Amino acid sequence: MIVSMIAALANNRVIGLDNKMPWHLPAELQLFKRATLGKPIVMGRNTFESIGRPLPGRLNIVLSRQTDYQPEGVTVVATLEDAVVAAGDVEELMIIGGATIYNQCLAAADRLYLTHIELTTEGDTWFPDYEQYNWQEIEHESYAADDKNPHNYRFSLLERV
Ligand SMILES: NC(=O)C1=CN([C@@H]2O[C@H](COP(=O)(O)OP(=O)(O)OC[C@H]3O[C@@H](n4cnc5c(N)ncnc54)[C@H](OP(=O)(O)O)[C@@H]3O)[C@@H](O)[C@H]2O)C=CC1
Ligand SMILES: CN(Cc1cnc2nc(N)nc(N)c2n1)c1ccc(C(=O)N[C@@H](CCC(=O)O)C(=O)O)cc1
Repeated sequence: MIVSMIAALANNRVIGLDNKMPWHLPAELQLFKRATLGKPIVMGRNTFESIGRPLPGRLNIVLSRQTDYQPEGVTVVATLEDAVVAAGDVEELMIIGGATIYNQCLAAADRLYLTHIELTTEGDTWFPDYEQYNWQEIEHESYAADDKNPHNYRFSLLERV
């Protein structure tokens, strides 16, 4: 099983503000969907609340230590190890956030699916400093701003070296 993390970063690795993402960029969610459909997705409790529903076409695994926390349509696990057990023998597990989960799983990640957005915005959550490790890019895509998406963004799939 490949352990992958997927995130969208504005400048200075900002990923979140006030439990939402501080930009309007609907097409980027389509990128997220293409990259995660058919795979188990593992997330922290705040990220689940931010999404607001189980996502279709994916096994939704949510981390919480709250013993009575049990949203419909997701599997709640109390440890990372248990998340990995729920994911089963699949090709690739996708960690979809948020900061605390990214922090705990970075050292173990085989791939990062990063979208970089050309935007300086204030944050209260940041992606980890992945650049402390070595990576090679194995896929990439560029997306210039258009009438529905006001910022340039690009995709980079990194593999740990
Ligand atoms: N730009 C992007 O790509 C993304 C941005 N985001 C943003 O990230 C932010 C959310 O990140 P953050 O606040 O760090 O929260 P998370 O989504 O990482 O949720 C953290 C919660 O998960 C639970 N938890 C964490 N680690 C463990 C563990 N090892 N075992 C069991 N439970 C655990 C705890 O919940 P409990 O207290 O219930 O135990 C904890 O408070 C939001 O602003 C969101 O919009 C999120 C995803 C993608
Ligand atoms: C807040 N959030 C988390 C989120 C958003 N963008 C990301 N973007 C990247 N690149 N990586 C992430 N981990 C990521 N996570 C959300 C919110 C909504 C939907 C959502 O409704 N997505 C639909 C597609 C969009 C839609 O249905 O309107 C899907 O099927 O994946 C997903 C993630």
